[PDB]
Amino acid sequence: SIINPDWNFEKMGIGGLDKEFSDIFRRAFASRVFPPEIVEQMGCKHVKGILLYGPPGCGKTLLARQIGKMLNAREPKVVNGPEILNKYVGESEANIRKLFADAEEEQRRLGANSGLHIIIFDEIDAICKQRGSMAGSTGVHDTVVNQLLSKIDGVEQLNNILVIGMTNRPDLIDEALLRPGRLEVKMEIGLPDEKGRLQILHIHTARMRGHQLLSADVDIKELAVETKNFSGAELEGLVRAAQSTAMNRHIKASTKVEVDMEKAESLQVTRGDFLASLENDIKPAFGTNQEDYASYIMNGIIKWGDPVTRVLDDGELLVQQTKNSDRTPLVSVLLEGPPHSGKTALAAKIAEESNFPFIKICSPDKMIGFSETAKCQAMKKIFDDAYKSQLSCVVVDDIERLLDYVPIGPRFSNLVLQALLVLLKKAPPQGRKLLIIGTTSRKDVLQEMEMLNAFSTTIHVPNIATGEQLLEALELLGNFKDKERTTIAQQVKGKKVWIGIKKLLMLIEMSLQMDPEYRVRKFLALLREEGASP
Amino acid sequence: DRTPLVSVLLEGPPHSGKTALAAKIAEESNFPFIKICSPDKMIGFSETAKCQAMKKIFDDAYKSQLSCVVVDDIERLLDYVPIGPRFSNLVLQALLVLLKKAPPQGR
Ligand SMILES: Nc1ncnc2c1ncn2[C@@H]1O[C@H](COP(=O)(O)OP(=O)(O)OP(=O)(O)O)[C@@H](O)[C@H]1O
Ligand SMILES: Nc1ncnc2c1ncn2[C@@H]1O[C@H](COP(=O)(O)OP(=O)(O)O)[C@@H](O)[C@H]1O
Ligand SMILES: [Mg+2]
Ligand SMILES: [Mg+2]
Repeated sequence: SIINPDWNFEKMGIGGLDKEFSDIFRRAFASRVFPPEIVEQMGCKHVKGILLYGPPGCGKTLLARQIGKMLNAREPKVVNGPEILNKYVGESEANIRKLFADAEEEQRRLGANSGLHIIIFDEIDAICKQRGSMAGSTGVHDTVVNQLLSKIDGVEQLNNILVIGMTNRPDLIDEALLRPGRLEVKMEIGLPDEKGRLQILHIHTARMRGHQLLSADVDIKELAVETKNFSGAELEGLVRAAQSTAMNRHIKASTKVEVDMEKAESLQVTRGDFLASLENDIKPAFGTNQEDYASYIMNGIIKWGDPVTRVLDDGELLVQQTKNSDRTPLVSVLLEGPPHSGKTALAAKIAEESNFPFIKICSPDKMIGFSETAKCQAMKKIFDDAYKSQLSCVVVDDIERLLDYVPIGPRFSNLVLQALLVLLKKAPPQGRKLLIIGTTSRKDVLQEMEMLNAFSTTIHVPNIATGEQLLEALELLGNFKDKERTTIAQQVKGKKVWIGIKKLLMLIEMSLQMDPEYRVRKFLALLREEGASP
Repeated sequence: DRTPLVSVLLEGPPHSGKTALAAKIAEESNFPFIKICSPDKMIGFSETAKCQAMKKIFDDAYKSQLSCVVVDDIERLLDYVPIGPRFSNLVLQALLVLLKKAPPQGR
């Protein structure tokens, strides 16, 4: 026998993955546990590989090494994908050839009695005549993946190998590498849920518990419910950062204060270090990024009147609809209005008030000088990342700039438009939700390009349209010392005021650059000059 | 016997439920080869990639004694946009040529 029928995978390594082990062992490797006599009598061949895909750094290689060890196999021969590639002619294939040598010789001298060799790959998608389909010129020869296939299953047969491959993008894997007789069993390693984030944390902090270095203050259930969508590597980094910060705190404190030796030896880390590191040190990749909001909502949100509440309530209703309904797992919306009316800030607030696990903002500020194909790739990557969580919220910052629209011509890029139009109507995998919020300042152009037929709703962000609203906004913004405000109220009673909030901030700040005498007249003149009406 | 190739086009207003009816008609035929070629899985491809993909999906249907292929959202395959107009000539030509090519004898 090679293992007891029920196997075992816990406390020695792998954390939150326990169903995965049973599934893989019941599906594929059932031919190496049955009694050998019946296996020989039946006359069946064993599987010759498996494939594992999923997020990056979620615990794939550990499972590979464990499965290799538990079969009573020789030491694994790891190798990395992009490393076997050379500019010389006919040298990217000698590298592939130079990995099956020992197995070949051992099968040569000893036939049908050898052991097993595991040849774990990594980033197996680098060598594939399929990445060239996507826009660009990268043919990767297409001879490399004809020298690997011809060795696994060719005119000469090997019966003492087991190839395990891992990849991050399952959609660029060549089709000729998944037929029966070759890599022929797929499997997914998803993100860890609550129980996994508990087990991994328990595993990674046993040593410090053994010597009682950890204080009794810290719990683990609290830290297993705050970390949402963390991957295991992130948890390990969190523990390490907590250790380091506690160490630095203790050294600094005991150095500054000549404490007695009792606490000097004691190196308790407490819980404050944990929360400090969690909130200041580690930044997840598949979770909320609480830092960039401060770069968009720069001056809070002021309630100058009625419309703000209406907009926020509509956003709440759409969020609620997408959260708790079936038969409709994809929802869209579009915010539009006159320029400088504050459309981005409201979108950011609506997204933030949802409390979703995964929030992302795709704006053109980070695509300066990009060619259009790069923009398409970036958008596709963001959406792909968003597809890997139970709930999500993706914002598109400015749709008129993504297309490079210019009134002369008109001119724009077709590729981005078509990619967006296709992506707005693609449902996620079964059982997962999504929500998309747009933004723009030219509704008519999008209406003309047949783009307003893909969105599902629309919201209007009105502008300051009366003197009373301007007066209330100024009062809440707290300027002009309430005495010049009486003259301002007298002057702005006309009610023919059409100005944006951001422009209002700019005008107030500009007018505040003179002495108390001419400030009011300067501000009134500036407002009157820019007083264009619909 | 004197007509080994047929075609049909479903048309109507938007949001009318055309793809569902096409799929339901296809699934109710009991043909041994049944494929679908939609633009939902070609995001970011250039024109030549689309041509090669369509040609590949069509080539297989000539290796089976029966088949039924479906082409979905012809408008999005050609990259149409009312401004201009603009579109991909090469894909249109490939489609116009593939719509009138009978399979090898018998099929
Ligand atoms: N009620 C409010 N609504 C929106 N923005 C507000 C409000 N109160 C204050 N602000 C401030 O107004 C600014 C919002 O301007 P924002 O960048 O959203 O303009 P915009 O109309 O999207 O710009 P552009 O059209 O040039 O892209 C931020 O400073 C925000 O703090
Ligand atoms: N389920 C898990 N339990 C404990 N540690 C894990 C788990 N998954 C990943 N890790 C940690 O992640 C690291 C290995 O990452 P790995 O899975 O090799 O990334 P990749 O999939 O990119 O190869 C190890 O240091 C290990 O401690
Ligand atoms: Mg804007
Ligand atoms: Mg359709």
